[PDB]
Amino acid sequence: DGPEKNYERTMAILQIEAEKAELRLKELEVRRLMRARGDGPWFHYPTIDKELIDHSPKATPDN
Amino acid sequence: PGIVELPSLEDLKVQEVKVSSSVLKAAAHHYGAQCDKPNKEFMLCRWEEKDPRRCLE
Repeated sequence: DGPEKNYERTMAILQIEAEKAELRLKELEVRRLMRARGDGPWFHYPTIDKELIDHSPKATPDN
Repeated sequence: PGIVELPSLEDLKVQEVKVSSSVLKAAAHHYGAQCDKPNKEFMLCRWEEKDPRRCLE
């Protein structure tokens, strides 16, 4: 292989590996924020579904 | 937390219907027909307000 092909093939390799490296660092920060604040799709632990509530008038009024 | 607001003892005075349950039982069917309107207004208030203090009148 000529030097140019290896050289530009190297840059293509470096671009892929640098983009992957940045994403790995951004995922760690997103995970830290989502776990601490709970405002994201991850670490979203279930709560009781409000559709299980019965809103019909009851036997007694105060409720 | 705040103060539970309560009506005064003078707001809670009304002439009572001091007859026994067998008397209420005997008249209940005709009582249901005759006194339906104030009765059903009061029950609507109770299930809507969910508060006895809001339906005293």
